[PDB]
Amino acid sequence: PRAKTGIVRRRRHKKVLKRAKGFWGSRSKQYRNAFQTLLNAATYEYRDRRNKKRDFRRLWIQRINAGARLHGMNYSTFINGLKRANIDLNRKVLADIAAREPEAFKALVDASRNARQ
Amino acid sequence: PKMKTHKMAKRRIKITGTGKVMAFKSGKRHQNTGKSGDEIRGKGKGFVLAKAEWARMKLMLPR
Amino acid sequence: KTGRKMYGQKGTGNARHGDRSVPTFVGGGVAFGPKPRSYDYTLPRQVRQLGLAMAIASRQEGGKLVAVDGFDIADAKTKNFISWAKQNGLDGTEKVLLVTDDENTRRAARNVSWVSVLPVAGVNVYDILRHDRLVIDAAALEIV
Amino acid sequence: MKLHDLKPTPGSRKDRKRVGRGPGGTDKTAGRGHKGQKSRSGAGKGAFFEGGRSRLIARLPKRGFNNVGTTYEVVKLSQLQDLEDTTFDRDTLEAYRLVRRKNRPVKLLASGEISRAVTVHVDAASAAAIKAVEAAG
RNA sequence: CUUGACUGCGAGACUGACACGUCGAGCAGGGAGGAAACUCGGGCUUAGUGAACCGGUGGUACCGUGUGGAAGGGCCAUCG
RNA sequence: GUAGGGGAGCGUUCAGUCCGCGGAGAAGCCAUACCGGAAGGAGUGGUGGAGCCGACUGAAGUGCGGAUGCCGGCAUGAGU
RNA sequence: GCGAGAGCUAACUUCCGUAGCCGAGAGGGAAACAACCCAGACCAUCAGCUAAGGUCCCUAAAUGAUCGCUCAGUGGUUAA
RNA sequence: AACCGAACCUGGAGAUAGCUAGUUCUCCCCGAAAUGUAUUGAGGUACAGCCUCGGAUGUUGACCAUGUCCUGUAGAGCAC
RNA sequence: AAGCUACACCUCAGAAGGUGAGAGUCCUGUAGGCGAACGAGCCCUGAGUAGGUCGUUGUUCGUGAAACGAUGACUGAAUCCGCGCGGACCACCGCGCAAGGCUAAAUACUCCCAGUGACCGAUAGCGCAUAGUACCGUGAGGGAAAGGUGAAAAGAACCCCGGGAGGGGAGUGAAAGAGAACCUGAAACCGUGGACUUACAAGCAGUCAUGGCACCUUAUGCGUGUUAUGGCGUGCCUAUUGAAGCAUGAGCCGGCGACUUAGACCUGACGUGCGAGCUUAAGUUGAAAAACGGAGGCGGAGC
RNA sequence: CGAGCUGGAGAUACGCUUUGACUCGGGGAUGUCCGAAUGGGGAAACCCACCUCGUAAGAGGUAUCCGCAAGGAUGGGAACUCAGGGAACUGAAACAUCUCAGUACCUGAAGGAGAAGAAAGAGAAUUCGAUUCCGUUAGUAGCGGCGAGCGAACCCGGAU
Ligand SMILES: [Ca+2]
Ligand SMILES: [Ca+2]
Ligand SMILES: [Mg+2]
Ligand SMILES: [Mg+2]
Ligand SMILES: [Mg+2]
Ligand SMILES: [Mg+2]
Ligand SMILES: [Mg+2]
Ligand SMILES: [Mg+2]
Ligand SMILES: [Mg+2]
Ligand SMILES: [Mg+2]
Ligand SMILES: [Mg+2]
Ligand SMILES: [Mg+2]
Ligand SMILES: [Mg+2]
Ligand SMILES: [Mg+2]
Ligand SMILES: [Mg+2]
Ligand SMILES: [Mg+2]
Ligand SMILES: [Mg+2]
Ligand SMILES: [Mg+2]
Ligand SMILES: [Mg+2]
Ligand SMILES: [Mg+2]
Ligand SMILES: [Mg+2]
Ligand SMILES: [Mg+2]
Ligand SMILES: [Mg+2]
Ligand SMILES: [Mg+2]
Ligand SMILES: [Mg+2]
Ligand SMILES: [Mg+2]
Ligand SMILES: [Mg+2]
Ligand SMILES: [Mg+2]
Ligand SMILES: [Mg+2]
Ligand SMILES: [Mg+2]
Ligand SMILES: [Mg+2]
Ligand SMILES: [Mg+2]
Ligand SMILES: [Mg+2]
Ligand SMILES: [Mg+2]
Ligand SMILES: [Mg+2]
Ligand SMILES: [Mg+2]
Ligand SMILES: [Mg+2]
Ligand SMILES: [Mg+2]
Ligand SMILES: [Mg+2]
Ligand SMILES: [Mg+2]
Ligand SMILES: [Mg+2]
Ligand SMILES: [Mg+2]
Ligand SMILES: [Mg+2]
Ligand SMILES: [Mg+2]
Ligand SMILES: [Mg+2]
Ligand SMILES: [Mg+2]
Ligand SMILES: [Mg+2]
Ligand SMILES: [Mg+2]
Ligand SMILES: [Mg+2]
Ligand SMILES: [Mg+2]
Ligand SMILES: [Mg+2]
Ligand SMILES: [Mg+2]
Ligand SMILES: [Mg+2]
Ligand SMILES: [Mg+2]
Ligand SMILES: [Mg+2]
Ligand SMILES: [Mg+2]
Ligand SMILES: [Mg+2]
Ligand SMILES: [Mg+2]
Ligand SMILES: [Mg+2]
Ligand SMILES: [Mg+2]
Ligand SMILES: [Mg+2]
Ligand SMILES: [Mg+2]
Ligand SMILES: [Mg+2]
Ligand SMILES: [Mg+2]
Ligand SMILES: [Mg+2]
Ligand SMILES: [Mg+2]
Ligand SMILES: [Mg+2]
Ligand SMILES: [Mg+2]
Ligand SMILES: [Mg+2]
Ligand SMILES: [Mg+2]
Ligand SMILES: [Mg+2]
Ligand SMILES: [Mg+2]
Ligand SMILES: [Mg+2]
Ligand SMILES: [Mg+2]
Ligand SMILES: [Mg+2]
Ligand SMILES: [Mg+2]
Ligand SMILES: [Mg+2]
Ligand SMILES: [Mg+2]
Ligand SMILES: [Mg+2]
Ligand SMILES: [Mg+2]
Ligand SMILES: [Mg+2]
Ligand SMILES: [Mg+2]
Ligand SMILES: [Mg+2]
Ligand SMILES: [Mg+2]
Ligand SMILES: [Mg+2]
Ligand SMILES: [Mg+2]
Ligand SMILES: [Mg+2]
Ligand SMILES: [Mg+2]
Ligand SMILES: [Mg+2]
Ligand SMILES: [Mg+2]
Ligand SMILES: [Mg+2]
Ligand SMILES: [Mg+2]
Ligand SMILES: [Mg+2]
Ligand SMILES: [Mg+2]
Ligand SMILES: [Mg+2]
Ligand SMILES: [Mg+2]
Ligand SMILES: [Mg+2]
Ligand SMILES: [Mg+2]
Ligand SMILES: [Mg+2]
Ligand SMILES: [Mg+2]
Ligand SMILES: [Mg+2]
Ligand SMILES: [Mg+2]
Ligand SMILES: [Mg+2]
Ligand SMILES: [Mg+2]
Ligand SMILES: [Mg+2]
Repeated sequence: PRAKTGIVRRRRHKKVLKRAKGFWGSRSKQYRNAFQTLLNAATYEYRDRRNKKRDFRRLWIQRINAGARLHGMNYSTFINGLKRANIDLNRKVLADIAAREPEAFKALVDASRNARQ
Repeated sequence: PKMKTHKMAKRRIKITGTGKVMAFKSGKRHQNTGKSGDEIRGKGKGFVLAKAEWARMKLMLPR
Repeated sequence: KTGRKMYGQKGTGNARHGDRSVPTFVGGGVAFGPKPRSYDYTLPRQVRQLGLAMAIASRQEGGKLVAVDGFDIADAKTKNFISWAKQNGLDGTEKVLLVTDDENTRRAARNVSWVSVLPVAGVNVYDILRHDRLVIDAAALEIV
Repeated sequence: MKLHDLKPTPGSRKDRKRVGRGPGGTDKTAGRGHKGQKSRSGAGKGAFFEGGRSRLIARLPKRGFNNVGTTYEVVKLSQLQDLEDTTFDRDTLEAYRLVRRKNRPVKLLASGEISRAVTVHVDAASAAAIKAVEAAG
């Protein structure tokens, strides 16, 4: 019994090719560059996911001291003074509190400063 | 098929026993010898160790 | 069926190549193709006699009809074998294997789509196992 | 029984090694190692300096007796067994050779076996228990 | 003064991938020196060396092809 | 986690047995946002116009990105 | 890196010893950078703590507090 | 008879190739070596050494402490 | 209509092929039966020898203790109380009659024919779905690609633009979404139209994040397509101490393309049968099937 | 056999056929020229003759080697058989003996087969009983730079 490759290879190739949407040029049309681009793209997808965690970390922080200094203290002497205010621990995305309710972020500034005295 | 390597047979390598490979003791054949009388005698029958698997298939039918 | 040496070992600028008759060519020569061979091997005797015994045994859950003679077929005509079987629950919702001794009696129905004949000897751990029932008939082989 | 439902004993067939055929295992270089004389093959059980050549003490012939140790011989219950009955009753497979017996633990009751020759100390323990042994005159 | 510059052995260990190499108490046959205990199986020790194959010389009586021998071969010792 | 050893598996053709499907339309092809831990598998629609899926067992010419690999088609250089 | 020979107390030299790394090791730091510093990645999270290394703006985080020092851009290229 | 230190064709013939290149489905578990000897040996092999699988045994393994013996480097010294 | 359905029927015949799609009962056939004038076919018993020396050689026979047969050169016997051999050679003991011829069957092969296939099905299979052609060579010699309207030609009268080629209609046909560049018709490649986009931009071509604009058939969502902008980001393989490497390979896509087979062979793991015992080989007979066959092989005694 | 037929051929005209076509089975008879080629020559398929037949047109003969003579041979065959010749790459991890292997190849002869064949044998039982083939003996006995490696037979079981 002979068992030629037919239908198998086209199906595999077409699944690779379909992963290529708006890939530029022969990235979208030739199988070999499509598959090769996907190897490097693997690298990027995994690394980036882990990194995106750390990137939103950064955006968080960068808003929080901007509001903090608007109230006359930096990030450092703030997220300290909430933690030194101990039970105050809300921590996760204080960014949004600073970015939408300033009546609240002002009270948190007063709390941190009271804790540092 | 499968030959025995007849270089194994009347040469040292008795196959015999609990499956282990005896061989002889070698130096001072009939090449010249002054040398000691307690070595000229201690050349009777040795038995090798970590090569046996090679020796066996030289002669697995025990010729 | 092809030739020679093809051209320049070095210097043509084309790839290396040697003759037109190799598997890397789309010409000819399968590398590791089928060649004629035999697959038959002497299976040990104890196991095939145990096999047919187990096969007959497997039909004692629900199956295996009479080993004896039961031939009221008008010399040899299928419609009358169909009637004989139809009185035994062999209406042919189930394929059935028959074994016997009289050419006159198996000849009755070599045709019918359910049954197939085999003479005494020439039984088959596969045949009796692949039909849905066994009309053992021929009592001689059945008893010793 | 259902041929659909036949099933070989688990563990009685294992699959072949498909060497090549992926980076899911056994990639590129096959089972093989990389370079070296491992490639389209040859050369046997030979080290290609000096293969442990030890000297050769030699004598060509041999011819050995067929064995009947008498430890089975005593539980035998049947006694006075001439040995041409024995090859054609059990034991002593060899047609090309001659038969011999030998001491194995006990002897016990009487018997009389006509073997081609036997150990002298069988006569030390077959003659006791009132038994003859016929070397083939 | 004389040969222990011995025959049959080798419990145990050092050392080496092997194959080789090293040391050896003690047992037998027979010696040697000593009054004895005892020490002798080469040299204070560590270099002075070659596997295997094929053959020469001396013993032994194992093999020896129908049998009885012999040719030839094996074993022990040695030489190249 | 590289050579390497081990484990469990996906898909292709052929064969045996079963369950079936098909001109009110089969394989193949085409699109797709569903499913499975992966190999993959289904749903629906478009095309096609005569065969074919699923399950269990068996046997393999059984899985390609490379080989200045082969055959074929088509591009770049260029309206040069 | 440490301990040595060879070398010119040369070399991203060569040859041994020794530990660790790369080899097969992703992640953070060292501008970039196999080997150096921190640390060994089963999968997911728009949650929290630290290591090396950092906190003027590129660029996450003290234009931090207290004593001094250097007015050379020393910092940000050797010596007699 | 458009490539002559030995023509062309067909055959042995799938010459041989310790040398180059290539060797394709999937997830899971473990995970090396570039050392030592020998080699008409040095980019090749054989045996060790390091990996894995299965069986047996069953803490015999690992660091660390205490006890004990072995050593002639660092340093130092001038008694050879 | 052969499929579905409902009622029947044959079967020594339900093997198969054809027939507008899948037919036991429509055709050809099948089981079975018949079947030709000429037709093919089961006192003797071997001499230039036997034997020998020189060179050699064949069988396991490589000058080895090397017999025996074999001839190239030179020699050269004996008769039935005789002749050859039994692996230097001798005696004994055995086997056999050389130098004359013929001889069926069991064996091999496959140009040719039949049947069959866990054989191919258009880059496979023979080189050829036919061709030793075309084509290449002075020659010997080498050597291609090869396919498909439709059930049936009913193979497109007539009209329209065009010298034609080509097309558009009308017809036929189930279909012309089959029209003779005639089954399906992938991909690379070339175009036309549309959505979203792009003319201060530095770029292994992605990836992740967020805004914009479209869209709504596994689909109003943790959607789909496409964008702008930020962060991050050194092709793939091979070969390597070390590859984005200015080191190898590769224009692209399609298809072809590499760990196999064999043998009573060795050695292990797993599984089955029978177990102190297990098993057959060649073959014989039966084959829509397998039984028989102990010759022989492995354990069982070692040194 | 019992109505079609007129090759593939698909294109018409022309016919033929139930006093049997066409097709199938079996015989006859024609059979240009070359080709073993063979009357002589030759660059195959073309040139040139002679002798009897003899009315012509046409027919028949004319090579060599075997044999008195009949009658035979010459050439051609995919592979298979036997014979006369007889390699080398290769393996031996180099190479001389050795292997590859009496393999490939060339040549001769023959057939449906061929070869071989009726014991001055095998062989160690005073067993056997022409040859060939298969199984096993057995990789045993042996051969061998005693290296690489090569490798019987008898007994026994079968085909005949
Ligand atoms: Ca222009
Ligand atoms: Ca230009
Ligand atoms: Mg990234
Ligand atoms: Mg935080
Ligand atoms: Mg022995
Ligand atoms: Mg090029
Ligand atoms: Mg072919
Ligand atoms: Mg197999
Ligand atoms: Mg296998
Ligand atoms: Mg694996
Ligand atoms: Mg490689
Ligand atoms: Mg090769
Ligand atoms: Mg070999
Ligand atoms: Mg050497
Ligand atoms: Mg036995
Ligand atoms: Mg004294
Ligand atoms: Mg002593
Ligand atoms: Mg001698
Ligand atoms: Mg003798
Ligand atoms: Mg002698
Ligand atoms: Mg449909
Ligand atoms: Mg799909
Ligand atoms: Mg149709
Ligand atoms: Mg293949
Ligand atoms: Mg690859
Ligand atoms: Mg390619
Ligand atoms: Mg091309
Ligand atoms: Mg120096
Ligand atoms: Mg260096
Ligand atoms: Mg490496
Ligand atoms: Mg590491
Ligand atoms: Mg790193
Ligand atoms: Mg880094
Ligand atoms: Mg960085
Ligand atoms: Mg730097
Ligand atoms: Mg560096
Ligand atoms: Mg790295
Ligand atoms: Mg923190
Ligand atoms: Mg710190
Ligand atoms: Mg900042
Ligand atoms: Mg400051
Ligand atoms: Mg020229
Ligand atoms: Mg030319
Ligand atoms: Mg040349
Ligand atoms: Mg080649
Ligand atoms: Mg060859
Ligand atoms: Mg060579
Ligand atoms: Mg691990
Ligand atoms: Mg050494
Ligand atoms: Mg090396
Ligand atoms: Mg090893
Ligand atoms: Mg283990
Ligand atoms: Mg221990
Ligand atoms: Mg411990
Ligand atoms: Mg010092
Ligand atoms: Mg039909
Ligand atoms: Mg019907
Ligand atoms: Mg005569
Ligand atoms: Mg002669
Ligand atoms: Mg001679
Ligand atoms: Mg010789
Ligand atoms: Mg003689
Ligand atoms: Mg002779
Ligand atoms: Mg003799
Ligand atoms: Mg097929
Ligand atoms: Mg073809
Ligand atoms: Mg084609
Ligand atoms: Mg051809
Ligand atoms: Mg020409
Ligand atoms: Mg021509
Ligand atoms: Mg057609
Ligand atoms: Mg046209
Ligand atoms: Mg027209
Ligand atoms: Mg119509
Ligand atoms: Mg159209
Ligand atoms: Mg169409
Ligand atoms: Mg046209
Ligand atoms: Mg069709
Ligand atoms: Mg088409
Ligand atoms: Mg356009
Ligand atoms: Mg456009
Ligand atoms: Mg500008
Ligand atoms: Mg702009
Ligand atoms: Mg630009
Ligand atoms: Mg972007
Ligand atoms: Mg390099
Ligand atoms: Mg690099
Ligand atoms: Mg480049
Ligand atoms: Mg490159
Ligand atoms: Mg290179
Ligand atoms: Mg290039
Ligand atoms: Mg066997
Ligand atoms: Mg054989
Ligand atoms: Mg007719
Ligand atoms: Mg016609
Ligand atoms: Mg002529
Ligand atoms: Mg002629
Ligand atoms: Mg003539
Ligand atoms: Mg040569
Ligand atoms: Mg060689
Ligand atoms: Mg030679
Ligand atoms: Mg041949
Ligand atoms: Mg010939
Ligand atoms: Mg001939
Ligand atoms: Mg016989």
